[PDB]
Amino acid sequence: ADCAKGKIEFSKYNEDDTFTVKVDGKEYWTSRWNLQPLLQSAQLTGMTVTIKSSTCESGSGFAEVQFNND
Amino acid sequence: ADCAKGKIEFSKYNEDDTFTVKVDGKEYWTSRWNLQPLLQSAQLTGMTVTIKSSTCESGSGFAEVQFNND
Amino acid sequence: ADCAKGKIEFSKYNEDDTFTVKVDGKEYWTSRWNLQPLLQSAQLTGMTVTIKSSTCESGSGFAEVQFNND
Amino acid sequence: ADCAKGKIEFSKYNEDDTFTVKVDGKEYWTSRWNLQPLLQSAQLTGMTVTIKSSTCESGSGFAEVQFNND
Amino acid sequence: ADCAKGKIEFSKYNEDDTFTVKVDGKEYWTSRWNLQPLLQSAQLTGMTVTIKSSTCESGSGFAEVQFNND
Amino acid sequence: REFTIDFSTQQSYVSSLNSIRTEISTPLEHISQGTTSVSVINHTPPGSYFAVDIRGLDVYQARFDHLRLIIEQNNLYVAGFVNTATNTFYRFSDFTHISVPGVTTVSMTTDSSYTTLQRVAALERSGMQISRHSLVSSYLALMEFSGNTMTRDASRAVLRFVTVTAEALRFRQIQREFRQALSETAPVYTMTPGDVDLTLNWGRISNVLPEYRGEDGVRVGRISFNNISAILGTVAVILNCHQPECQITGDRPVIKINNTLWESNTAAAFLNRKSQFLYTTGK
Ligand SMILES: Nc1ncnc2[nH]cnc12
Ligand code: NA
Ligand code: NA
Ligand code: NA
Ligand code: NA
Ligand code: NA
Repeated sequence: ADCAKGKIEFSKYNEDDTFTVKVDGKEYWTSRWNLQPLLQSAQLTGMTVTIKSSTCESGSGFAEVQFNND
Repeated sequence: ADCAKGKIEFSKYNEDDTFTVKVDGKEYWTSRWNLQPLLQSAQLTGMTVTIKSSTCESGSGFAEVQFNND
Repeated sequence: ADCAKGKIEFSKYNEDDTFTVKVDGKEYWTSRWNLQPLLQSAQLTGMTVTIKSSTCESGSGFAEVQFNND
Repeated sequence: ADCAKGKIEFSKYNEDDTFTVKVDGKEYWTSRWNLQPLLQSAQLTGMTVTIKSSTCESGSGFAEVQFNND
Repeated sequence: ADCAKGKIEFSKYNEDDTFTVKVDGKEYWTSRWNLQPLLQSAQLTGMTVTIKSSTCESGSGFAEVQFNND
Repeated sequence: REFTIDFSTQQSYVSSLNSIRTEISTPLEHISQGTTSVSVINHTPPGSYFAVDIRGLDVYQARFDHLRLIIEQNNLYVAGFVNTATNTFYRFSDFTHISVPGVTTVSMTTDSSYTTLQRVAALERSGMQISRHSLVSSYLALMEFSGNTMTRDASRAVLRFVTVTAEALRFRQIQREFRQALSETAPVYTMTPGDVDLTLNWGRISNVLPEYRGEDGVRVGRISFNNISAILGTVAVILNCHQPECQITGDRPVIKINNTLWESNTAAAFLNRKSQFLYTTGK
């Protein structure tokens, strides 16, 4: 399901090598390393991302994310 | 065959670590990891991409793609 | 805890495989290669980074850092 | 030999994971993984590159390329 | 030794997979894989890089490099 | 051509800078409001310079009036300074192509770069303080200066004067921040990291702004402008993109991404990473 859709408010590399992004007021983290620079590029460029997951609770994990330009 | 040629309408990192792009109205996915930054970059900079594949079924995989600034 | 917050003044890769960044007048280093492109991209795009560690002090290693466009 | 010097006219990720660039009207492919994003970035910014290889005919492989500021 | 401090005049991906940058009129190569995108990003943005190494003759290798904003 | 930059008051100072800008540059069609714009330096032959007579260090007094800066017109670089009392032009080493008639030219060993100046001055620009009092000190140091090699004090003086003349001409942000030091409360202007970053990106900014067409924002490296008032409030004069240069590499000034005009090189520099997992594991 679409957990959150919006611009990345902040991103954060974590000590366990996971990566967090805050989208539409909620934080989500992914353990997929490949997503780190892709999310950073999206954040830098103001892409609208849609965090997708079977669990949408803020602070939850994700590995599916869509990237849209304006 | 040229499956699709146009701008990337959206890209998406998938739970199975594949990466999907929608081009000229159709979605294609690739399991090649290095195509992830290449496709996101093309999407961000407005490159025309030509998805190529022996078969071009909608929602089909690809591992060949040409990138043009115009 | 938040160790330093600010744009990255310089980054440096050392022969001993540590990557230093200077933020808010203090140097911190990380050997997480995942953080190299993320930090350098933050540096060249002027992102505000917040270095975080269980304990903050000059010259300590870090593996948690938040990235903000401003 | 220096085979082609100029901007990348198009690039292409190939099914065999090699990567092709067209420079000075000739196509060249490389199996050096790292060159993929580097060549694509050169391509999007119009950076002049010099393809170096044992043979310079279109269709030749290369594992050496210089990124110029021309 | 303080080898060079200046902008990257050109960069080159070498056949042995090392990567060379020309700075202050001298060429320096590095086999440090992490440095490739970083050095190209420095070249792309005109960052002043400071290369230090045991030897500074053109053709020397290095691992230490600082990326400056000035 | 000669202009005076009068430091007597904020009004005289800003008026001085505006008059210079008007004469040496032309407003961009798309970044101009009233007579406040981002202007492109008019093309002049290389070697062309204009002189800046420093006045008003002591408010409205014809005192401390023997300092003239020689500014290369195409790039606004201070090529050196003239002590009009001794009729001597101290010229930086990288400006031997700038010839000034009628003065004795002392060709210096020191070049004009900030890397050099900050070293010789033992003064970093980030955090550098400039006040009316230190400009008077700077003036005295330059008038006392002699020789072909910059001293620490002459270098500190040049750093300060370059900031309040050339850098302020280029950036309305520095003009605005610094001018407070000219007020009667005589506060201190402290050059910020942001001010320093702006000055380090002048060429890059110059290459991008001519392409601006009302996009929501502009991103040039570490520099961000979110709207036109931000641009205007920050930049006043840019190089003519037809020492600083307009081009670093490549030939694409910009890329419009999500209605933000990006310096293409900046985008290229964070879009040149390969797959993260492959990057980190391929040690
Ligand atoms: N001497 C100088 N004049 C103007 N801008 C400068 N930037 C660095 N050195 C300078
Ligand atoms: Na979840
Ligand atoms: Na297919
Ligand atoms: Na005036
Ligand atoms: Na004019
Ligand atoms: Na450019």
